[PDB]
Amino acid sequence: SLGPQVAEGENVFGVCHIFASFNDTFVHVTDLSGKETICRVTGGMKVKADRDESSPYAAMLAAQDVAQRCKELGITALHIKLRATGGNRTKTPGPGAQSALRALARSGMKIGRIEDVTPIPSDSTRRKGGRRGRRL
Amino acid sequence: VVDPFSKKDWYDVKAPAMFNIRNIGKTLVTRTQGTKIASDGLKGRVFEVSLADLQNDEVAFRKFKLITEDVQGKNCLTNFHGMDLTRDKMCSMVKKWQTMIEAHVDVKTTDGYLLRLFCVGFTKKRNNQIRKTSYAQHQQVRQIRKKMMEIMTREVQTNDLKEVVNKLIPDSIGKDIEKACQSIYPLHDVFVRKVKMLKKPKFELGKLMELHG
Amino acid sequence: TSRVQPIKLARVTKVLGRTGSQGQCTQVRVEFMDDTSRSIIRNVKGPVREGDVLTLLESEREARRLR
Amino acid sequence: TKKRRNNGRAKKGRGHVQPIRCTNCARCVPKDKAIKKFVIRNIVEAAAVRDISEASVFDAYVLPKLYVKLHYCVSCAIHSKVVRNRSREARKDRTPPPRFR
Amino acid sequence: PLAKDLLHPSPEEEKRKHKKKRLVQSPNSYFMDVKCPGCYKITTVFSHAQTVVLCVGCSTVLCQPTGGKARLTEGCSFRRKQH
Amino acid sequence: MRAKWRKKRMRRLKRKRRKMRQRSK
RNA sequence: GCGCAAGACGGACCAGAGCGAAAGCAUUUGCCAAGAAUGUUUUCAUUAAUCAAGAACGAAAGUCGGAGGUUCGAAGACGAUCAGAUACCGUCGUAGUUCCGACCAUAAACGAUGCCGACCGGCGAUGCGGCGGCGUUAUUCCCAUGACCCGCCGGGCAGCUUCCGGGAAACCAAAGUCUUUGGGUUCCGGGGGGAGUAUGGUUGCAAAGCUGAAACUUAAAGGAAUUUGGCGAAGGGCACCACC
Ligand SMILES: [Zn+2]
Repeated sequence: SLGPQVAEGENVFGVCHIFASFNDTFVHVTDLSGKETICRVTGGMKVKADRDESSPYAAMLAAQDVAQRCKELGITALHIKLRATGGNRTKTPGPGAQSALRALARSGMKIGRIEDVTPIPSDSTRRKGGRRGRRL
Repeated sequence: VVDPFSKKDWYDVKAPAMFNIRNIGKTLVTRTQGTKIASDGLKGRVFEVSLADLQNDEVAFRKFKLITEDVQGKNCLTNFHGMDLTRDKMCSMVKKWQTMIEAHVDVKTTDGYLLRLFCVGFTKKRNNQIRKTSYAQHQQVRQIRKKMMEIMTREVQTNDLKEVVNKLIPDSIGKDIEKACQSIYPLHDVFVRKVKMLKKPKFELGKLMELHG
Repeated sequence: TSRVQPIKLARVTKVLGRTGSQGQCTQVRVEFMDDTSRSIIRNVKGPVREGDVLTLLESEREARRLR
Repeated sequence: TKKRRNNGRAKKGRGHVQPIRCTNCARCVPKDKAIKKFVIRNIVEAAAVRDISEASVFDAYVLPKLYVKLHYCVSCAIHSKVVRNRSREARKDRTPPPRFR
Repeated sequence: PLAKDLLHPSPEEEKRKHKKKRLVQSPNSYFMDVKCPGCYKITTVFSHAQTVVLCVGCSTVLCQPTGGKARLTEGCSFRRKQH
Repeated sequence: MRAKWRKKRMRRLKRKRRKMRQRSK
């Protein structure tokens, strides 16, 4: 339950995935190999309202949950792996990833290499919708 | 309900002597319960790293795939599994009004290691140039691709994995590419974008020990 | 949420335009006298002359334009 | 009434090009007719860049960017105020607006 | 030009124009002769060969077929003949 | 009154007249 | 996060760029066949242009027979929106979407502009081939070679400007060289509906394609552009009969 790494010498380095669509925010953290996890949290955990599933406050609360879990487990340095939606739907992520990362940096953890792990296709199949589009 | 962190060990891995930095990170595997040994659970693992975490102070935008092979207690031994660049660098080097040349040869090494080396190339705009187009004809790209495939398959089929990796830690293949291809049309940006492994020989221990020293 | 906000003092030098939904929030540029390196922009309701000291209790976030 | 010098796209010797898909819409507008955008965005623009830099373990570490592009249908682009209409006397102005920041 | 005289302009004017737009009709290509540096016999060849040609005595090939004028073998002396 | 659905309905009544003339014997 | 399996597609590189008669065409490699342009002091010598009969090709959708059908998705099924939706929206969903055959020959298949040939201005670019001319790059001297630059030639998509000129004007370097009316030639239309309708012929398994009326009503139906409109159009300014 406790690690043998010393808090005075250096800091441990894990990786954490953030999946931030236009209506959902996932904050997941695993080990460096990615085989086993540490903890996970969604946007709609404590706020039971659906309308706050894509909000700065839900991402901030999720990052605070990861902050408390990693502080009681002893995980300090993280690599942020950002994913927008996955697939052929969109490419630009929403505003929840910004609030999640600034709340991770607000709590007191340390960060390393940050990059984008969005599953970009060469070109996928037909998009969900019609020829004329999703008009409304 | 109950936290399973009571059954949670703490192991460490060791980089081969082909790198410089020995320790790259830590893993958290569960305990051994006889019918569920944790030895095989450390086998199927791929570790994702960067270049500054393994070598000395230089530029660092490359990734290396590291897979474990054998464990004996409180340590792990890994080996080369693949190489890749940064997606940010790949999507930054794609310039408008410039062409891109790619090639691949499934080249086999001296031993049973079979790799799949990818390459990428962008042409160079001269300082004296006024025309903004700067494209190349199809036969020029074909001959450049033929030369690139021949040079890339020459440097791998003659040596083992360790020697071509030690040639791949600096830019030697790329330095050969902009040495040999500037005679037909000047190009400036060639990185080995991805190296994919397909098959391995029979598993042993002397090779695993000799990559670590 | 367990955050501490130290008492910091500000002094305005330049005033930007007046924003808001109905047009009452005033964008100002303050200058700290605890250090002469940090300047933050917020929303203030009331008359402010340039060169007047302003009261603050928390300072970590800037201000949006309207909403 | 004919409106423009061209047909409103980049088709002049082909007849047919490959169709693309919009981002906020899903219209199968052709590639030479649609509106493209090569936007560059940092991971942190101006919100907590100092908080990100001071939390970085590695000395002299620079944040990367996100080089992604979007395709717009015409109604989607005019609804998002991307393009704007103008008069007839200045309609033959292919030159883009100037870039400063 | 209004009173542009098309009777006899400068020869640069007929030089820059096309071979068929020229008011006196004459081509631009010519005949030439060239030898081998280690031989005695010298033969004549057209400016645009369109076939590979070797000098007589079957010693060394002379020209190469190109899209334009035929390029000569390196180290060969020649001069343009005219009449 | 546009031509497309007008032509479609009038083609439908054309087919109805065709089948009626076919089975009218 | 690691493997297995199937089907579809080849982004960014991709442009007012290329090719082809058009519909259309973008992973690398290997084979076959065709072709524009360029160059030519090579050959036949009027072989020429357009075309009723007749013929080839032809996006999607549609019908007949198959292995196999990821994703999307007519008709349909289930909920919210709505005074009322059997519409917009979401989740499933058959035929279809991909391949091999067998068919109809329809699009805004539009550059809403037939083909050939001659002529009348300029500017600066891009693509191909050829050509002349400073200077750089493939171990430091020469040669042609690939690239860079400065000019020329021919064909093609073109861009800007032009009291050449034309047009009712939008606009056009052709939509010009036209009452100062004649270069050759194929198709095609006389106010608007009825109506691309009924009949007849024709092709087709199948939908329909081609051909193509009459009676009666009608003085307007239409094209260009101007003036304040009127916009759940955009962008500025003002008012306590508006707001904070
Ligand atoms: Zn859109």
